[PDB]
Amino acid sequence: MATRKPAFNQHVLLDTTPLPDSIPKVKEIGASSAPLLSASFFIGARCKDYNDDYMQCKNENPGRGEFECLKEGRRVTRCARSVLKDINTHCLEQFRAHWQCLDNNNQQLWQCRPAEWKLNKCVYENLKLEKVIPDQPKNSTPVHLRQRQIFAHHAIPPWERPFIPGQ
Amino acid sequence: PQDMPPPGGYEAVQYKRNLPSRGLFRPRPLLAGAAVLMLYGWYKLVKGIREQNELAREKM
Repeated sequence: MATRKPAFNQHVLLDTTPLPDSIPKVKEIGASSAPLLSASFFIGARCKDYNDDYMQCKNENPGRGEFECLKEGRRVTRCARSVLKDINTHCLEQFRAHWQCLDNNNQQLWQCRPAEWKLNKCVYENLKLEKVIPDQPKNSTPVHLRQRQIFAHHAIPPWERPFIPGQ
Repeated sequence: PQDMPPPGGYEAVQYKRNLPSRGLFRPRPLLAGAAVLMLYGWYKLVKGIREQNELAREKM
């Protein structure tokens, strides 16, 4: 269906026909927006190559990327699933803290820095997956590692510190 | 007797114009005051927007 923004939808159309058996099956990711968002940089850390490969596959086949990239689509779902399996087996309490804060704070990452710093540390010490943001200004501290947040509704306490690996 | 002035005479009363200048309305400190607020505000605005710009990078 079209990517147009609807303005007068009053109905939803579903189709129960499954995929043909010739296509290998896959378990869809069963994580909501807020957990996906707390785990996005972790998914980016592990699956960046497969994510890039999938997107490059589609760009190689313009107008045909839905089909004939399915096998690469399946890899991206399995890799992301491995990060949400590993996090849920090693950082569950800290994971739930961050995504529950995110869900309560308009999904704004700068509103939950103490919960993020706790999860960032735990994830790094069990999964060796580290958060990275390309091209942040080298003349300033990275915004996600700043002790004070200007746009934060509640001030970050001074006993909650950013997680810098190697310290 | 009759209503009369006091033997000395009533003391002098103020009638000449008295609208003394005050520093709260001189323009030079007011102009200096306004400039400092604007300068401080733009310092905070540069720091604010640059931070906001970095938050958009993380969100994207």
